Amino acid sequence: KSPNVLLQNLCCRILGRSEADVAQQFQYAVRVIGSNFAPTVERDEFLVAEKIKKELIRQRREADAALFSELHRKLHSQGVLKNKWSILYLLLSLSEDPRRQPSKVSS
Amino acid sequence: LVSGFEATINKFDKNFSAHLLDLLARLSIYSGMASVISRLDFNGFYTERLERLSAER
Amino acid sequence: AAAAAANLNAVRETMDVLLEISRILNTGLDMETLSICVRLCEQGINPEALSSVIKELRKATEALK
Amino acid sequence: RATNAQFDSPEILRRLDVRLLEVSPGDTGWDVFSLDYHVDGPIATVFTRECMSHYLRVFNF
Repeated sequence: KSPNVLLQNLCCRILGRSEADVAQQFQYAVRVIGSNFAPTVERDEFLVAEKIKKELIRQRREADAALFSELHRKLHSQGVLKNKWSILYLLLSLSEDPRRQPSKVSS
Repeated sequence: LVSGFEATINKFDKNFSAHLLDLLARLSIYSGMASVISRLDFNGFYTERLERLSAER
Repeated sequence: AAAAAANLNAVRETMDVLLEISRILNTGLDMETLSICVRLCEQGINPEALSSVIKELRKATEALK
Repeated sequence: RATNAQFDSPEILRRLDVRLLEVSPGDTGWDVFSLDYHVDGPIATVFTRECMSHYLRVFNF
């Protein structure tokens, strides 16, 4: 679909606020994305994968550093995503540290 | 005077301080050799007159 | 059809894998938001910009809370 | 230099150097501080990298 309504879908996913209920936030999203729209990073998933491993080692979720080794091959195996480096660089930036806690559910 | 002395001294002082901070930054990446910056700032004066302004994308 | 559902199968796999990655990394985004992020990544998008947008919108859900 | 360990051999004082561990939001500095007791030479065969990786978990604990 068109990217303008997609940037609107982001701001109504995060907030409970419409494009009319706030107009500054949705204006600010168009301000930030549309000046540097195309990525400045190229395909370097390998380096960021070895930091996701290293991040799950620091939390002692050491089975999930080896579960991610299956998942990172699965992500390339499907191949329906245009940039595989971007989404991992996004999820790694939003990471948090409990203190050393290991919590598991799924799979 | 105040325009044949003072304005030129002010201009010199600005350029010398700005370039000095740029040198001390452009040398700190290189790796000892940072002991010149250590010895030069023995009081702790002029140890933060510039840091690079950060931005993403 | 079937080949139109096999691609629906091959997209349902990667949206489950990225969900597993989202929960073991303890991010804020859920399954529904992740699809907006994946569509943006089909368009071609800078993560250094997208992360600042997500850290701007969430700041105004911690100010209007 | 402050404590009484400057009379030690020069080799072991070289083998230590701290290694940082990667930053995350909400990560405090006590969790990311670990010595690295790196070694090269023929003496590396007894003290391999896998051994050092298992020592750092002890040091962290």
